[PDB]
Amino acid sequence: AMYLAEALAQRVEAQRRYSELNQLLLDVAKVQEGDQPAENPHEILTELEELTTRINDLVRRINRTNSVTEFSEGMTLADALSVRDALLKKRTLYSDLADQLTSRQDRYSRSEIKYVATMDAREIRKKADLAAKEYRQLDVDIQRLNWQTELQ
Amino acid sequence: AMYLAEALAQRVEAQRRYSELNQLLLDVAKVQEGDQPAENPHEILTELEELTTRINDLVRRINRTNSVTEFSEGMTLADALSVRDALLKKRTLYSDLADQLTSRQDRYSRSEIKYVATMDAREIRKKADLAAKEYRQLDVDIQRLNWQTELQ
Amino acid sequence: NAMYLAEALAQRVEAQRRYSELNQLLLDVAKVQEGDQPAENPHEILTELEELTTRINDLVRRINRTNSVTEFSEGMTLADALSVRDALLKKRTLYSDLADQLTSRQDRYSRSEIKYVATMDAREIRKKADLAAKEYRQLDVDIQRLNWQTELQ
Amino acid sequence: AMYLAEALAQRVEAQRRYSELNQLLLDVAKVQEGDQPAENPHEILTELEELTTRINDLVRRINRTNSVTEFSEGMTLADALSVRDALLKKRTLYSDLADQLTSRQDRYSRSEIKYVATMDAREIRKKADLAAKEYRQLDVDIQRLNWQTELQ
Amino acid sequence: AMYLAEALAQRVEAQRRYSELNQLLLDVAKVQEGDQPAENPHEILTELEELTTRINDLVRRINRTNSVTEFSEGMTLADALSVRDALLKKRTLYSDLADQLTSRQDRYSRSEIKYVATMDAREIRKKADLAAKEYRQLDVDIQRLNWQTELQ
Amino acid sequence: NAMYLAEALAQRVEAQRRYSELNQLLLDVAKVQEGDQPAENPHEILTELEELTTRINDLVRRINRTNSVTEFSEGMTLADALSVRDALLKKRTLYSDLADQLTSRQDRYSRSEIKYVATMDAREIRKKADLAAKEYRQLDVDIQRLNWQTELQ
Repeated sequence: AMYLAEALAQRVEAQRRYSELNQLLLDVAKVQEGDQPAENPHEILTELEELTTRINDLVRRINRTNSVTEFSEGMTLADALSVRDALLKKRTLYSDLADQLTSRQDRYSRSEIKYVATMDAREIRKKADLAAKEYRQLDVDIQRLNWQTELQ
Repeated sequence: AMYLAEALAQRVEAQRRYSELNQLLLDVAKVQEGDQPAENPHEILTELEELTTRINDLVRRINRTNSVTEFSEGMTLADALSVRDALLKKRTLYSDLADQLTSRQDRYSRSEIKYVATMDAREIRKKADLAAKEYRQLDVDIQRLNWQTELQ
Repeated sequence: NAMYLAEALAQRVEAQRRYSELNQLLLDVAKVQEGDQPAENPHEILTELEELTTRINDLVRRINRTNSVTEFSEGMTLADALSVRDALLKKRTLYSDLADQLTSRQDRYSRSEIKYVATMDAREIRKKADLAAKEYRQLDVDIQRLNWQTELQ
Repeated sequence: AMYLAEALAQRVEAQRRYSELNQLLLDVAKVQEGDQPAENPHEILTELEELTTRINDLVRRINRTNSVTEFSEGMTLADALSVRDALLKKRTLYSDLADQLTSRQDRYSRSEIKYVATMDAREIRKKADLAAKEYRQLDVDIQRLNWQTELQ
Repeated sequence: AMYLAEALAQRVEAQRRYSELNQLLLDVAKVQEGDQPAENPHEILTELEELTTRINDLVRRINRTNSVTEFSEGMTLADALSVRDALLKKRTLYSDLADQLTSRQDRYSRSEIKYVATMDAREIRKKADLAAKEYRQLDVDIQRLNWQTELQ
Repeated sequence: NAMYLAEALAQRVEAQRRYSELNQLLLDVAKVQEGDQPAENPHEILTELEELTTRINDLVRRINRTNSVTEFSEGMTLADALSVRDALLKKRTLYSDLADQLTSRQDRYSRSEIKYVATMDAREIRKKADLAAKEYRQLDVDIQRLNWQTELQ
């Protein structure tokens, strides 16, 4: 048992190993006629099935602690995690809108007519710049809590 | 307030609308000199920012209820949801492995190095067929609970 | 304002991102339709950037200082540990590439009628990688922890 | 033991050898039936693992001395090194901006939407020309110090 | 007046500026009807002609001092500079030869005319590895001398 | 054997040509049909080359020395004149490119309906080139002459 932050790291590593072992397995699922396989399939397969039951553990555990650890007044960490996702979705939105009012937009390859922004880019960028500050604050606050919380 | 199943539907619809309004906004964000907005950007933008705060509500709520309703002896619905994911990941695994063992590459010379199943496909398919039955049982059991549970 | 070294690393990252983004904007906006003005004011955007720069360069300098002054373990500064971590990655990458070159370059390999042979036990290489990987992750995590209980000098 | 400048050179050579041995190893990692290793893999592998622990030494040493040698009033050499990087980043910035203001793209009708400089390139080039002089001074001052400093 | 090392740096910068001004000039040499010179051609041209007479000075000076400064027993720095070039030419030679002996290209039938090394690559690599050590020593010794020598 | 500096310049050129050529041969011959021997013996060819190298490097060193020691004119070594000649070429190239960029980039230029304008009198530039060209040729010839009445140190 350990801190929730440590757990998030382990999950990541495991799913990486899984993805990698998963790859190996397939390559090694067919072999040069004459001989044997670089590693042993049946062995690699079990190595993987073991990661699986191991990963699935961290997830449920991580899940339970997220939804039980208090992040702030009336907000579980699970609640804050999803607000963070939403803030990103939101930042992406304004950023795309803005540079669509200016960037790939203010190209006029050859025309005898002008292009026009239907909204104020100056304003949109502000709205994005804001949603960005908020994301980063929340993210950092969460990373902090992650590192001072015991995995249930 | 309503049943958790109804909530899952609403989320889906909203994110679809969002994606769609998101699209519209961008198309409508430019123009040339003398046309008009075919729909009003600033209006569509607010329509969207309203979906956002709404979606984010259903999510937190859906989240909260998943992690609080009993699915079975010592298993929250949040716990069962992630097992279901794992079972899919797992079924995909065996299925790919299997049809990779029954994958041919026809060669033209008997004197050309053949590859051969390093494993018994019959066995793998069983393992997949099993992981598939399990997924479907869990999924159905979850769909049932979803429909007899009040969204917190 | 002063804070933890972890927070500082985050701020650097954000700033260089903004910089890269502002840098982009500036260029797009450096020419404009004959009639109008810039969607955003160049000279303004330029100063916004030159301000990030002197900011960023501050965090770096500070981050640098504290890395080379906080101790990570018996006779190892954090700067020392940071570079060991880099080396461990370099190392893990090495064995991983070598291994799947002993196995991968095998199956999508043949269409001819001679066998392909490996000049080393892939089983062994993978161990060596698997090891270098565990070590990376330990060090990384240990560093992330220290990062979060250290005041930026 | 030697001067910091000499150390910088050795690092560079080693990483070059490494990259080169790394290459060789891979080429030499396979074969068909009755060949031979152009050189011996297991040998080449150790040659490499030895460079690694060697390089990693110079780095740790170079690092230490950079962050301990005084470059000027209140500035370590490590501090100056990063200013130099920043000055380059900066010079690049103005140079790109400038020749993007003098980059020219020409139309067919005089009735075609022209973009035109949004800034006095004359000014930008000055700012670049300046950031360039500063880079070179710092760089030279650093190269100097590098050659009259004992590697810790 | 300064150290020969500083002079080498200045040459490099100048030829870079030259190349860059040279570029600008050409871009700015034309236009359609009612434009303007991003910068002033005739001005830029003189800026350049001034670098030229400046560069040509450093070269003549650098040249003189190289051929007058003693590098070692019976060797001017000019002599050492050309040995260093030769050592590089030489290192390149053996490196190319070697990885041309370990360059591998594989056939289909075992009944297909194989080429095989015509030399012990092991040996060639040694000869390269040696020519490489020698280059680096000389180079470093030269960089050193460069930094403790007054430009004539 | 000792000779005139001109002869030496010729020998350098020939040698580097042979070198380049031998260098080529070596590589082609570095692998051979499984059955046979090399059309020419590698190890032999390799030494032939290593011998040119120590030869060449001699002429260079010697040529170098004599260039920086024979006088070309009042206060100008031949090494000094050699580099002025390089500069004059660099210079001639400059004006020539600028000029035909003021004129050439004009005719194969248009398919549209706006005129192209030059920001400088091509007439003037060509003069400046034409001049730098005369100077190059004078210097070059003067050097070629000196080269032929000078003993290689």
